[PDB]
Amino acid sequence: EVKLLLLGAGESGKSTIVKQMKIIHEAGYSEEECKQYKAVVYSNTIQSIIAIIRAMGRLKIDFGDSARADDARQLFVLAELAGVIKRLWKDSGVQACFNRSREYQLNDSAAYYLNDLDRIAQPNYIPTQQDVLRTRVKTTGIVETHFTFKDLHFKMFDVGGQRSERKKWIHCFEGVTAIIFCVALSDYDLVLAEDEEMNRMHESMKLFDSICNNKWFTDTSIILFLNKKDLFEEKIKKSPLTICYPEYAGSNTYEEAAAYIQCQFEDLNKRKDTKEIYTHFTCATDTKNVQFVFDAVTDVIIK
Amino acid sequence: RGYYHGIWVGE
Ligand SMILES: Nc1nc2c(ncn2[C@@H]2O[C@H](COP(=O)(O)OP(=O)(O)O)[C@@H](O)[C@H]2O)c(=O)[nH]1
Ligand code: ALF
Ligand SMILES: [Mg+2]
Repeated sequence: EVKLLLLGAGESGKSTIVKQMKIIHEAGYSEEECKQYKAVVYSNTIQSIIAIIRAMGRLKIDFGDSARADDARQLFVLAELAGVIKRLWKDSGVQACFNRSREYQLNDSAAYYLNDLDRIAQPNYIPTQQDVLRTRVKTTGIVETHFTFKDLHFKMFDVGGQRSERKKWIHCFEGVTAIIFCVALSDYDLVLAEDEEMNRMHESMKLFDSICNNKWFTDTSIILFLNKKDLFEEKIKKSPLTICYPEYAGSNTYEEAAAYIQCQFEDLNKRKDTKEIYTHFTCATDTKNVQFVFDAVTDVIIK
Repeated sequence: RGYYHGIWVGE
């Protein structure tokens, strides 16, 4: 028996890692399961394309084709709609505002789903597991989940990260064996939606610090997932780190940055001496990663 | 100010 807790700031991957704890250590998602997500899929997909639209009407961008302005007038109506969206997804234009997502709030899967629409409009569509992992739903108040692995009983707690939620965390603080803190690597240039004026990796650091170092967690295994490496690894190829860290003097490469960052985080340990941090680089959506890692992880706890 | 019980929640 085993209290596990997952923490992080908002949209860091937590709830996805919970999803796999389940595909991994159980059967995963069924059809009738897959199917109840159908509807999220679709939700997500709409709100994303819309937010891009919307966004253009602020950033003032211009569709590729004048033609697409009906298709847009008519997205809203509305909400054959796939047609619309497809069609828009592919305006040169809209894709410029999508490449600018960080001047706004767009979900992360926003392209995964959009880019795969033919596949999931066709009626009689059933989500896959990745389809399902890639979905978004805000976690609030806290969800417990059980499972046994390697012959422990894990009791897993899943919270929300927006700040507004952090409020209710303390009620889960007793008795904790392990924590997995998730950080979105790709956050290095985004600001917080609760607070446009905060960098998101900044806020994450703060928090980490406050957990890593919290007096309840002193005999707790602190595990840090840095995550979204997929996404990082792309970003990093065209947005620069100096944005989070204006003093980075390296080059911007997955390799070099990931590590700077690996680092800025690991140094907020105030007991580098007494207390170790066990850090992994993650893709919550990759099932094969995570499962890999979470083996690592447990065989640590075993301590 | 900023914290909630060791926890950083924001100003
Ligand atoms: N590409 C990618 N997407 C991810 C990863 N982790 C999470 N996501 C997507 O990010 C979103 C939010 O993570 P989420 O699970 O919701 O965590 P929670 O915010 O912390 O409750 C979901 O859409 C995830 O599908 C990742 O490593 N890589
Ligand atoms: F971290 Al919240 F959904 F984003 F769980
Ligand atoms: Mg969540």
